[PDB]
Amino acid sequence: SLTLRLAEHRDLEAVVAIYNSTIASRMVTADTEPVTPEDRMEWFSGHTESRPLYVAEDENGNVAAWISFETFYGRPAYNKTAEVSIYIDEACRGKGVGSYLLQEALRIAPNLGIRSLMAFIFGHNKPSLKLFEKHGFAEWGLFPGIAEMDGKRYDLKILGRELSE
Repeated sequence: SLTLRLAEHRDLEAVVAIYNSTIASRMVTADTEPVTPEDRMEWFSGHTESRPLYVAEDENGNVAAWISFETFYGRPAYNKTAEVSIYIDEACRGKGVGSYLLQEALRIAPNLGIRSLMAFIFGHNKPSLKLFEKHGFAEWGLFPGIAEMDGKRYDLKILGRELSE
């Protein structure tokens, strides 16, 4: 099972570790090389009460995944628009974790005052694209080959959903 709670400083290590476990597959992150906790300390502390980072613990209390809400643009005009990022420990892939995490993210979002929620997913990540599309997200954009890794170009798709009635 999985239980969500607000992230804490001592979680940074596990959060980065999960992030790094996904780099190899080059299916969700824009990094080709593993990063260090120090390289992400800013991003980590950058979360707020309205745009938080949540971690999900397995039945053993170990952080197995996380959900991050981030600002779209540091401008009041975009205050009700946010990005949602979900990373799962590569070792937990293929267990239905994604579905549960997205559902929780969506339950939480409205209470954060978020009206429009967007997700940045690589064009070749069909599983993630299908998951979001089953939950009300539509493709709002496709930025062709703007990501380059291993000498290959990748497309970035932007999926969005308006939550507010």
